[PDB]
Amino acid sequence: GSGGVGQAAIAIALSRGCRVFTTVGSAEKRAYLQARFPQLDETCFANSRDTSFEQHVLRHTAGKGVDLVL
Amino acid sequence: LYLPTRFTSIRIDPVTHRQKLYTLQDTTQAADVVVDRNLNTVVAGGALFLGAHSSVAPRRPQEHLKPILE
Repeated sequence: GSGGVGQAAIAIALSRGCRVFTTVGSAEKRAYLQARFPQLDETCFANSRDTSFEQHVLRHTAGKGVDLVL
Repeated sequence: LYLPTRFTSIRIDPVTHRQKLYTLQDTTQAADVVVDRNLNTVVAGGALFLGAHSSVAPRRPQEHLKPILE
């Protein structure tokens, strides 16, 4: 959601009240996003340099998973 | 009755496995094991399974143990 289509894909989904889970490479990118979209918890953010995000998404999902992946 | 059938990503490192291990008072050896069925990972000493799906097998009655009904 740091990137181009991410940023939009976030805005679109948020418009419709969807629980968002975005992943990001850089500390400072967490920053920007958090500012811009205020509706974002810290639970929303996982990593992208990595596979870590599967774990992270499986926690706050209660091993249920997500409805759509972009 | 359930045997294994798929693992998704086993990962062993005997280097850390040595370190993770410990000695009881029994003098024997052991380590900690954790299961996280929300993440579907098992971890123990220096080996961690991720996504270790298993599956059902049929019990094969051994008709030499057919009990006497009086």
